[PDB]
Amino acid sequence: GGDFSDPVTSATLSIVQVFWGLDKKLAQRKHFPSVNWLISYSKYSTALESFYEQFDPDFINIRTKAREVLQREDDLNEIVQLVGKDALAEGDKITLETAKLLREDYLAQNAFTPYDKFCPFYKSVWMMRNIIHFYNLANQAVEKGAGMDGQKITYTLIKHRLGDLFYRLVSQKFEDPAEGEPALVAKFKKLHEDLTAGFRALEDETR
Amino acid sequence: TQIPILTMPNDDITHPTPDLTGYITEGQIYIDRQLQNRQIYPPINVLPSLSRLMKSAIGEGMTRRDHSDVSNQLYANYAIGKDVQAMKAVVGEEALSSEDLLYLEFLDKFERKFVAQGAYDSRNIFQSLDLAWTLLRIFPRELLHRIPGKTLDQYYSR
Amino acid sequence: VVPTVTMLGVMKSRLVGATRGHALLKKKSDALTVQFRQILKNIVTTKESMGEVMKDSSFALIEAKYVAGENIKHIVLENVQNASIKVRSRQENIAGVKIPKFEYFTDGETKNDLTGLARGGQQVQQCRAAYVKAIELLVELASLQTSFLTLDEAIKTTNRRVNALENVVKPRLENTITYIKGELDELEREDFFRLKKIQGYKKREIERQLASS
Repeated sequence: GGDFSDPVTSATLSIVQVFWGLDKKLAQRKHFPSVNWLISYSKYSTALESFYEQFDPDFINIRTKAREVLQREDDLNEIVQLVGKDALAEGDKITLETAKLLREDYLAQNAFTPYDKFCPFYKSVWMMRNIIHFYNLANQAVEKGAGMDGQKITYTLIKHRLGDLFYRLVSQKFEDPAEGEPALVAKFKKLHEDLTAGFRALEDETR
Repeated sequence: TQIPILTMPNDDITHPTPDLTGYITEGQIYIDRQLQNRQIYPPINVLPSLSRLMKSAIGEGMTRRDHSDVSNQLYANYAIGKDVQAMKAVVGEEALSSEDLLYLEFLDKFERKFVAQGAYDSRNIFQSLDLAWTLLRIFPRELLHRIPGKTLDQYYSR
Repeated sequence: VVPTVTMLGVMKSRLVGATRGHALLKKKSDALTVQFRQILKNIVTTKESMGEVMKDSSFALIEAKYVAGENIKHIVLENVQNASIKVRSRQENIAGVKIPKFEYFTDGETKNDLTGLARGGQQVQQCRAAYVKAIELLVELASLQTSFLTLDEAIKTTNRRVNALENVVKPRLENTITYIKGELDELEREDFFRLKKIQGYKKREIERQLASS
C-alpha cells in the first residue's frame, strides 16, 4: 500500500533480482495470489534459458506471447475505460477474452483446494500453452476474414460455436494434479488436439 | 567519451540525481519500461531518446550523408505511427485512410525489426542505415516529406 | 490528500493519463465532426432535390388526369406502374457509431412493378424518382442525427475534461508539492540544525568544564 520509493524498498530493488510485487487492488479484488504482473520482474530469466530449452523449447515463445497479451490488455484498459468497448475490434475482442482467461484460470490459484494447492510445472506449462494456442487460432481465424464473413463475425461465431472449448479451458484449472503426470499430460494433449480441431472445422465451414 | 548508466529512482527523472546529471550532461537516452514489458531486448525509448550534438556526429566523411535525414524522417514517422495507433484504437480502424494503415504497418515493422536486436547480433552503422532504408521503402516516395530531394531518389530506388 | 510522494506520483500519473485521453478524445471528436459535415452536405443536396421532386411528381398526376381521367380510387387507387413499397435498411457502424442505412422504396429490396399505366410511365419517372430521393433523405437524416448527438456528447466530454479535470488536478499536484517540500524538508532540516546546535553547545559546555577543572 505504501509508496515503493521508500528507502528500504529502493535499497532492496537495487540488489534483489526478483521482486514479487503484490497488489493492494488485487488483494481487495480477493485475487488470492495477488501478484502484480506489471511491476514484478525476475532478472534471472537469461540464466534459465538452458533449463527451459531442455524442458520445453516452445515455452519461451508462449511465455513472451502471454506477456505481450497482458501488456496490451493493461495498455488498452485505459482506452476502453475512456472511449468504450464499442470501437474494440475483433483482435481487441480476442485479446480481452484471452486476458480475462489468464486472469481467471492461470494467475489465480486458490491453494485451499487439492487441485489448486500445488501446481506442478508440467501442468502450468500445458495450461499456458493451451491459452496461447487458443489465442493464436483466434488470431488466424479473424485474420482470414473471407467468404463474405469473418473478422468480428468469426470472433462472435467462435465465441458461440466453440463455446465449449472456451468454457472447459477454465475447468482445466480444476484438473487434479494428484491424478498423476502421465494422465494429466494425456488429458491436456487431447484438449490441445480438440482445440486444433476447433478453428479448423470452423476454417472448413468458412463462416 | 563518457556514457554513465544512471539508474533513475522511482522510475522517473524527477529524482535529484537524474535531474542533476541531465543538467550537467548533454544527452538523454531512455529505457522504456513498456518495451521490456512487451519483451523487446533493446528497450530503448526512441521518442524520449535525444542527443544534443547529433548534427556534429553525422557527416559525409564520417557516417553517410543521408544519416541525419533518415534519423529525422524515422522519428517523425514513428510519432505519426503512435498517433495513428491511438486513432485506430479510438475510431475502430475502419475510418483510417490508406496512409494511416501505412503508418501503422511502418510502426509495426519498426518495432519488429529495428528496435529489437539480438543481444549478440552486431550491426555496422552502414547496415543499420540499410535496415532503416528497407523500413522506409514501404512508404511512397512523395510521402517521405522530411527526406531532402535528390537524396531520396539516391537511396529509395533500392 | 496525504502530501506523501505516493499521492504526488498518483496525481502526476492521473494528470498524464488525463492529458493523453483528452488528446485522443479531441482527435475522435474532430473526425466525427468531419463525418457529420460530410453527412450534412449530402443531406443539403438531398433537400435541394426535394421540392423539385414534388414539382416533377405533379406532372405524373396531370398526365394521369389527361389520359385516364379519374384514378381507380379506393383500395386500387391506380396511378402506380412501379415502386412497390418494400425497403431494406441496416444500421452500420461508422466512426465508432452505428448509423442506420435507411434505404427506402426505389432503392430498397423487394421493389416490384406492374407494367405501365396510361400515365404509369410518368408516375415511375416522377413518383418513383421521389422515392429514390426519399431513401437517401431518410438515410442521411438518420445518420446526421446520430452523428450530431455523438459529436455533441464527445465535445461535451472533451470540454468538461479540459475545464475541470486538469484544472483541478494541476492545483492538486501544486498543493501536494508545496506541502511536501515546505513542510517535510523545511522541518527536517530545522530539526537536524537544532540537533547540531545541541551537540555544539554540549561540546562547548564540556570544554568550559574542562577549563574550570
